[PDB]
Amino acid sequence: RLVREIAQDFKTDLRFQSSAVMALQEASEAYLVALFEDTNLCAIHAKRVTIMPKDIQLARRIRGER
DNA sequence: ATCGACCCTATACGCGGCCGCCCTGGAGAATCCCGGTGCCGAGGCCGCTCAATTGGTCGTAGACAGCTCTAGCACCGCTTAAACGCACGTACGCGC
Repeated sequence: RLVREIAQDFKTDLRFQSSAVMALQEASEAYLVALFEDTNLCAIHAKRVTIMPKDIQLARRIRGER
């Protein structure tokens, strides 16, 4: 349902193959798991154990995602 | 034998001197601007030629309509796995 909302803002009256949604979910979760790996490394580097929004922002800054 | 007076010493204070801490002017580099100079790369013109242009023919990918058949959407109900909220407290964030 979330992806349907995002697509409605791009083009109206769209249908999705069930395999298209599953592929979107696969790449999304893999991106988020990998991001939390980099996020956890940043938090440990700051002599901390708890992840914080500054850790994710630092990770995406190093990746070049602005 | 005892009391008063005098001298000596210890102590307290009194203020003076010295030190440490807290607030402003000014000195000196390092930077920006500026007018003179000067030089070498930019911008321009010259002329050559090869790539763009043009006119033309042949063919096929593609536009288009027609038909069909998968699968994407809608709906619904039952179960329950999972999600939400609240309570507690301990160990982790962070400030020193």
